[PDB]
Amino acid sequence: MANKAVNDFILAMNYDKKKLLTHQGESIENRFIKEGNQLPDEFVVIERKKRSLSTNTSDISVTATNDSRLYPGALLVVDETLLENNPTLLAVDRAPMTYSIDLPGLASSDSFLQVEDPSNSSVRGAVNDLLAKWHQDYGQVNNVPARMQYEKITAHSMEQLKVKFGSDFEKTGNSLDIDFNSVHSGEKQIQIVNFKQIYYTVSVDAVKNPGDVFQDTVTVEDLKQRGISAERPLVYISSVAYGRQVYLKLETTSKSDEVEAAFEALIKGVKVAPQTEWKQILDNTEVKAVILGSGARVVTGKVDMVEDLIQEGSRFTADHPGLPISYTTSFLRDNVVATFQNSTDYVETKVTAYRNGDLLLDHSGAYVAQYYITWDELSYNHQGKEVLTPKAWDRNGQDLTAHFTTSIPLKGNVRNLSVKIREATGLAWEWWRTVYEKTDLPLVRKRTISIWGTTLYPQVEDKVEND
Repeated sequence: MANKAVNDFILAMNYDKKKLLTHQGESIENRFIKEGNQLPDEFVVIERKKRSLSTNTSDISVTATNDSRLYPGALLVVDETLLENNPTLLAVDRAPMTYSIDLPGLASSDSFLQVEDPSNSSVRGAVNDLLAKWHQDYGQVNNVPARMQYEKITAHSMEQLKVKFGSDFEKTGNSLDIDFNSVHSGEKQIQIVNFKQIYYTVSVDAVKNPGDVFQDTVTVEDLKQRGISAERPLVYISSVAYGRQVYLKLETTSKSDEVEAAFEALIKGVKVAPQTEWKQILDNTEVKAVILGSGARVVTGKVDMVEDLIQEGSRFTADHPGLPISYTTSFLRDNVVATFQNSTDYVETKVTAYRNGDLLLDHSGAYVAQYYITWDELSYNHQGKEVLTPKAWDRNGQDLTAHFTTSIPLKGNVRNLSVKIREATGLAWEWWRTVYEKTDLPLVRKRTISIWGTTLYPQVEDKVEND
């Protein structure tokens, strides 16, 4: 009857593949800015570059504790509200649907549910009954691990993070209290980590006919009621992943290039030994977190809190059905995956710190010695151009005897450090002999160049203490 018209009507729905779900964020064009600022202990080089991030994915992350709309097999509009992950459901009258669940220990036939009139309470009711039986049958006498998924990203802008984690991330992100300002100023580095623990997945298998999803009751072709066209078409929820998920902000004041490594070591089981750079970074890291799966909670504190956050809910048991943490949609017409294409431009701030240092000289040789020590001071002008300003030790070329000592302060902007040391041999037609000569000397924390011995046999030590 009218459903035979629905089959071919939906099959006649002509809509643009991959394009109707495409959205793009804010835009900006390539502009070079590179500055160098002398902080009292470090020279800091900040480099900003236009970057783009694009994602194309099937999974939609759930941020709402109470679903109301995100039950499996729900039909949602393909609309502005869908892209922004705040969908609008069209509810009138639904036909029965079969579902499947991937729990281990379930005999094949028992993995299938048959729901009469699909709704939130309906489907969740079925699933919860099934689970109640499964926890006693299998769950409490077996050790079943949840499936674990990590995603992570360095934070630069809220739009970037929206593209990464979903268009409805902003509320959660606001709860994480992300200091984008300090990332832009080069004073902080921030990583966002999404951790998902999947207990089970309720999925809908292939739909033979597009009409099978419907009874025959009311407004069958008249379903053009409110905006259901080849321009504003329908989707159904192909699957919903249930479990627990955590959004984790790791925010450090370190300017080090070992931040990501330390964060990675932290997320894993690795315990970090003291007096390490990792240990210092993690000491200076603030942790914020949003836990889901009676609602979403905001916890805060130090790095040690991460372990627990990750271990909790690792084994699926009763006392919690888990909440929908993800869902995946497929178009009515065919097996078509509904992939969401998002992209945005963002400003990437890169920071490089150059530790200040000291060059110490000790002369205890039985000879006249001369030093020739030169370097460049690095600056960036207002056009971001590299400028090198030549500098020299003020006692260059002067005759020095034992026991001479000095300390030469070298800020982090020092480049092209050259040290040459020679001694007067007292020999006719070989008046000078080079004791030491190096160029491009690394600006370590503490370098001590000592010379001793005699005119004939001068000796030298180049001692590096970079701690």
